[PDB]
Amino acid sequence: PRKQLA
Amino acid sequence: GSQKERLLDELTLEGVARYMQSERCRRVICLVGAGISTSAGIPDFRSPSTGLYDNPEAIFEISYFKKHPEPFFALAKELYPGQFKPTICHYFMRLLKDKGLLLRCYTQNIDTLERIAGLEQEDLVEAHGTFYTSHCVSASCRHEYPLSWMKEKIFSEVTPKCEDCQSLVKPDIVFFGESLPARFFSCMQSDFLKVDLLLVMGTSLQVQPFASLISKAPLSTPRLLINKEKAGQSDPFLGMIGGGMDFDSKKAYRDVAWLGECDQGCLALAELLGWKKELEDLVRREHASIDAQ
Ligand SMILES: NC(=O)c1ccc[n+]([C@@H]2O[C@H](COP(=O)([O-])OP(=O)(O)OC[C@H]3O[C@@H](n4cnc5c(N)ncnc54)[C@H](O)[C@@H]3O)[C@@H](O)[C@H]2O)c1
Ligand SMILES: *C(=O)CCCCCCCCCCCCC
Ligand SMILES: [Zn+2]
Repeated sequence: PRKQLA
Repeated sequence: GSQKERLLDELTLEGVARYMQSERCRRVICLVGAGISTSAGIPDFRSPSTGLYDNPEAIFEISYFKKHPEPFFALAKELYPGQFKPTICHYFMRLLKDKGLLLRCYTQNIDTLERIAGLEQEDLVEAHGTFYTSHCVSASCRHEYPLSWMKEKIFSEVTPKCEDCQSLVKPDIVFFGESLPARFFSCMQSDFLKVDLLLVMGTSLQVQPFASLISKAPLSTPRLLINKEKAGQSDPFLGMIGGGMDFDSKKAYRDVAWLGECDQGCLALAELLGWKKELEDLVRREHASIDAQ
């Protein structure tokens, strides 16, 4: 998984 | 094992202080974010007044960095503080290390205050990277550059370019869209097997996968949140389709919430633990030392 606002 | 048993005598700061004084509690993990460096002059995103978000995530997406890197280096000049002084919370994590209680600090922050406060590499999973080092983007070069050099270029207002190959030189942070460092996954693999207390400070727990780290603790690991707002509670809608924070229901058994400034909250915890004088002296001695040099 990659960085993400969530 | 995955069973829900209550280890705190009560769901309070004092409960957590007693628990930390006990034998069961040997191995602490801190999870931290921008809230622990707000009082060090570095704005977070989500705070209404002084938060970056409105004073927007494009400037931290890779695909936008990839195209236009100038706005981010311009922002970093803006927010590059005049001096690097860690906060009471940073030094609280220091005391933990020094008492051999700190297993790891997992941080979203890229500001290096954890290292300045004297957390070592071993102690630190910088999940979103850091400004401490910088590298060339050219895979054949990958020359490494320190923060002193990076600062000279950001303050010079020239886009940093590698002196060997003239590629863009990138501060070493994980932008949104990019994959986290490998050491994050492999540390989490091992650390959450053996954590006795989960301490969570100055984070909204909105950035994944870093936020999902709280659900990796064993189900009976206490979790203390020091923050201006509750965070990490399961959403009523996204939950509809686990291991979120429960401070309040009748099914609360191990999650505590102290709501206020981290600096006050950590100072409160330290006092319960009889570390207050030790904390005052450290912060004061370290800040004076920073002022001298
Ligand atoms: N210091 C930095 O490195 C920095 C600063 C801003 C944003 N970011 C990046 O953006 C994301 C932000 O995630 P985040 O959750 O850390 O920030 P956020 O703004 O998303 O969440 C901050 C949380 O801390 C609280 N808070 C702020 N100041 C506080 C204080 N003094 N005392 C107590 N609580 C306080 C806020 O109310 C909020 O709950 C991360 O990926 C991070 O890398 C980093
Ligand atoms: C992922 O979260 C991207 C991280 C960038 C957000 C923080 C902005 C950087 C501000 C710090 C300035 C320099 C500090 C050494
Ligand atoms: Zn290069």
